[PDB]
Amino acid sequence: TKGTSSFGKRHNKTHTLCRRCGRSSYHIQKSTCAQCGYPAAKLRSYNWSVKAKRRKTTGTGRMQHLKVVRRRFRNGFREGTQAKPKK
Amino acid sequence: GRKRPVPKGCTYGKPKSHGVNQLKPYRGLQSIAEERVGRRLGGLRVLNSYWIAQDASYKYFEVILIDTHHSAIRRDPKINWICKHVHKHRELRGLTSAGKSSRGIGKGYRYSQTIGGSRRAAWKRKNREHMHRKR
Amino acid sequence: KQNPFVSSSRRKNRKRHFQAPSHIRRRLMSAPLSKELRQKYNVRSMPIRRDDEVQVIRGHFKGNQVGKVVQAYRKKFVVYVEKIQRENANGTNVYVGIHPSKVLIVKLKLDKDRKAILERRGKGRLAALGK
Amino acid sequence: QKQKENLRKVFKNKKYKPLDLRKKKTRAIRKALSPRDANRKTLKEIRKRSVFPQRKFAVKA
Amino acid sequence: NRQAYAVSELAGHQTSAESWGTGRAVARIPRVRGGGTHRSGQGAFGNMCRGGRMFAPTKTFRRWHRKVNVNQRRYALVSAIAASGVPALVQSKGHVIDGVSEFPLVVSDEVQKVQKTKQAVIFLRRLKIWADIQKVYKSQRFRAGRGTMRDRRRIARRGPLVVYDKDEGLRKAFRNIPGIETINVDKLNLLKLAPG
Amino acid sequence: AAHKSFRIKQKLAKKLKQNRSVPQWVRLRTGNTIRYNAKRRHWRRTKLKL
RNA sequence: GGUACAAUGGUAUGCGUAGAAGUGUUUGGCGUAAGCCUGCAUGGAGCUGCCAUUGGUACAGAUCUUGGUGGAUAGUAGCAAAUAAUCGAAUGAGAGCCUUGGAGGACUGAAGUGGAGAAGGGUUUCGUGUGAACAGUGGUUGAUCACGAGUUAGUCGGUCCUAAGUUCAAGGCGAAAGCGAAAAUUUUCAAGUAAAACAUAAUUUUGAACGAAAGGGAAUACGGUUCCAAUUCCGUAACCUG
RNA sequence: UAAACUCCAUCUAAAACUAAAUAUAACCAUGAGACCGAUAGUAAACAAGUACCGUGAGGGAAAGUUGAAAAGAACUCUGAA
RNA sequence: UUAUAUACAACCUCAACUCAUAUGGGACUACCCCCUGAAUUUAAGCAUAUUAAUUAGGGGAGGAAAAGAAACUAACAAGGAUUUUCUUAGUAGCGGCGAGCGAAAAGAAAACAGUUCAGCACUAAGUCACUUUGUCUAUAUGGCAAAUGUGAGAUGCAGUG
RNA sequence: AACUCUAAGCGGUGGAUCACUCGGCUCAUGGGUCGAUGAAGAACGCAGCAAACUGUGCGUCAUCGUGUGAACUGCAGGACACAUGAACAUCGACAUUUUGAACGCAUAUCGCAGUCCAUGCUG
RNA sequence: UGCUUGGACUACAUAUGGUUGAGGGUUGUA
Repeated sequence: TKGTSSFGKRHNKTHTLCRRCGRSSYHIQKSTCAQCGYPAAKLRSYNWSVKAKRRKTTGTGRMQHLKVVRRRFRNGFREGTQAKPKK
Repeated sequence: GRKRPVPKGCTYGKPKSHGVNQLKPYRGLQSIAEERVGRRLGGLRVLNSYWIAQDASYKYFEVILIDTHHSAIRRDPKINWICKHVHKHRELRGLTSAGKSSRGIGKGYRYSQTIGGSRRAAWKRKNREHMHRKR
Repeated sequence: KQNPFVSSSRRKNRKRHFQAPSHIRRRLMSAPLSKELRQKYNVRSMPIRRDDEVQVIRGHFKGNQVGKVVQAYRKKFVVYVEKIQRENANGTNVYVGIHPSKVLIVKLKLDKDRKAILERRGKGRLAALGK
Repeated sequence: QKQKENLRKVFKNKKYKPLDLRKKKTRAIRKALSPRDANRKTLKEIRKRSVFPQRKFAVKA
Repeated sequence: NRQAYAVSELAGHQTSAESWGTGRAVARIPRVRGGGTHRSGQGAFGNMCRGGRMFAPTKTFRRWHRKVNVNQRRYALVSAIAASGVPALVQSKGHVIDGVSEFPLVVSDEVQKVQKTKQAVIFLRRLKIWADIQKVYKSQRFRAGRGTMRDRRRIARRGPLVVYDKDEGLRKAFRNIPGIETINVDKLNLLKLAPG
Repeated sequence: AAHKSFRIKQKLAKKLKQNRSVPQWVRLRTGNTIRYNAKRRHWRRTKLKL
């Protein structure tokens, strides 16, 4: 009974969702995400897995601020003025 | 020295690897001293450090540290170099006088192989394998 | 050709015009003027519009009859002209799309802006023939 | 923007304007020695500056 | 003039795939690990696998360029000027020259001042050089590659070469004619003087 | 479970609205390639792991 | 030495929507041979001979790799545990099912196959519609598919309290990360005042927080109501907290 | 080449700043190529780090092509279709 | 002051604040600096060696970084900060002297740019930060002056060097 | 016209071959720009009809100002809002939800506060 | 006062000032 019979006892969760990364990999008794290592100020990533880094790098999501800063660089980071009309 | 933090289930390897209790750091106690101040005080730059006493388990040091956003460190052009951004955490990069010595930086012959800079800049050069176009 | 910021790559030229936005796609939507409007305005081509009159040159409709356009359907790189048409199976008149390179503008719709292109595309022909 | 342009009229002439009526350039650029003293100089270097300028010359026979 | 090519250095090797060994009734190659995705457990890393690395990947440090002795590139330039006389040898690169006056064709320095392509083709018309340009237009084709997708679809074959001394206007004026190219005396490319 | 949290009920709600088909005008747009929905789940064949 | 494949440089005043590559073939051939040329048929936009230089350059095998397929086999594989259905009717294109309703024989036999919950699941619930696929037979039905809807609280729970324990707080330590520390660290580290006098004055340091939908812990019951919700809506009668 | 003598040369450690030539699988914008041509080239030409699997760390596909133009087969007959 | 019985002061060491003003964490990964540090492998075994002062782990920056104006070479007829390339050179050396490993000066290039402190018979704190008030003209962590208002400063600020 | 053998023709099954290529890869060039002024990332919302992707943040497939100067389109609906400007780019204005280094305390909770200013119901 | 609603604020470590202070830590006029 290592197999079929033992697997019906799976009804408690080892990992709920995670409050930084949104993956269901926050261990509840550890209180530690297995992915981003959440309650720890600094993200968890490693050089022995580049595929995992690839999956949550800058520009895997939205980049809601960075690519306004790229568009503002090319104009010399100008502020407080607007395009006067003509022509 | 540095007890090697292997788990008392000690170092697995070949017998040159087995040393635990007689090894020394590569950075000195004064190096590691102002390192421990630059972390805990991230809002200030470490300039230089200095021995003031010691006995048998604790050497200890003063550390001259500088509030780089003050309106008198920045407005005064002699000290004003370290208010720049290549001086953010210099003591964590080997750039104060104490961290500098561990690196092995000098002229000429005896201080040879860190000759491009770092020590690792020199292994990169000495092992650099130039395939040429015209070759 | 002599500019190093100009690509002769098949790839980058096909990509930069199928992915052209719909205001670069107006200048890509261009048609030659008639030899009387080429002679009246000193303007060779023009971006096509809606109420412009137009004659079809190449392809099955082949033209001597001028009709006006009703859609500059820039999304397909195609125009629809008022009597260039076709039937469904069930007798609905469908417009057949013609590319503007294979069409000939014989009467331009003019307002304050389509006139000012003519006083800009023609002024820059005497200023490019006197070189 | 009829009300932020009005606050920018009041927080003229005051030092310590709000952080929003204050020039978000980049974090690195806002800190990095405002050039009014990044290129101010010691009195020893202003005195080496005013006695031997780079002369303007040409060489051949 | 060649450029470097190579496959990516990490291609075929982006898999954590080890070998089921024996005796699992399937051959001993590195098979992809997990489950539920068509890709396990499928075959990785090999030249014979589908998605593996190629047999020995191409590297960017092939010797592409070459050192020729300088005296041996002077030998070849000289043997491409002594063959640009000899009308048995210009007549065997194609090259319509049965109305060309002399071998070598020397023309005035007044050709070095030709400033428009209209003037330039009359010079080639008047000197009976235009019959080799007309053979250039009849050779305009498309390549039968593969080169068509790699930016060399095509234009023609080669024509005359106008060695000049000074350039008052003639490299602009001869620029647009197919097959024609203009070259200085002191440089003299061998790649242009014995093409192919 | 019939006692859930507010945060599992909103992630369960979003996967519920995302379980529509493709509207059939979408296959009438020009040069369209979307045929079916490729991110349809059944509740009984693929589980959500939430 | 010769032959297949792909390229690059030259070359053939080469070939091609009057049909290129490819494929098919009892068209006719050539070559010792690898292979080649040719007709016709399909095909619809590109390709070949020569000189040089090449290269990811030639497959029957690797329990090779990916994909597809054949027998075995339309089957003596099989679809046989949990007793069992039958009559007639209606619907329908078609009915043994689940489709329905009627009658009837049976089983579970209440330690249930009955009625409710906790995990878990996540719309599966419900009404109407339904066509393929799915329900290893069928299907007019469906936990399928389309559309529309549905979950109501001061009293039921959570939330509050702590347990076992956990996370952090600078004694500390460590190159650091961080202790797979448990810090118990820590000058007044905590309280107190219808708040005072020759210190205002009496007192306390284990900081802090999390951790129980089964422990502790304020207050509600009935009758009615829906296609779908009810200690929640409706009516009625109470109760707790401030 | 260790040591002791007597020289000679040579620098001035135990504080500090400093452009340029140099590096660059990343980012912003470009140009190229004797590269690959959908079992190839990135794993990904496509709603691809997707679908999906694993408690988790992680594993991770397949899938491009009507025609020049939808002109995307009105209508009739047969059928429950 | 101080029989710890009235104050008063001033320092020095240390507190506290939702005080005024500010500063710092986190991200990326190609290059860069500081650390920590393997084993597969090869030596036809294997422990030193090798792999490698490298994969992995940790920390810190910039458009480059580090280095850098001699406690350097040489032994010359002498050269003259750093860094990069060529050569030196697979050399001198190092090594179960086995496997293997392995630089530098000079020479030739690219580029060139030099300096500042502490410490003396500087010989009137000759300096600085705030804050307020005049008053310039960015939407100024600015400009000048006034009060020299409050502080830093004689346990040493400026200038010279 | 049993079955079998072999050949071709026709139909199937299958998706090779060839020809395509808004994609990869490799080389080079120019440039130097994240974040406590809340980054990267996450989550959920947002369209007349939309699930994904793409875009965005209750001002929610957009956005001031500019540029250009008539579309957008699958279908409606309006464009009298060129002729005082569609759709696109561009972007300097305003803005940016819950989060997140994440900052009142927590968080398998949309849980519990404090201090303060206002309004909305007594007086 | 009274419940709701909206807004500003309330993390930590640090620098410089400000402000309140502790200490039979050195001292001083009495």
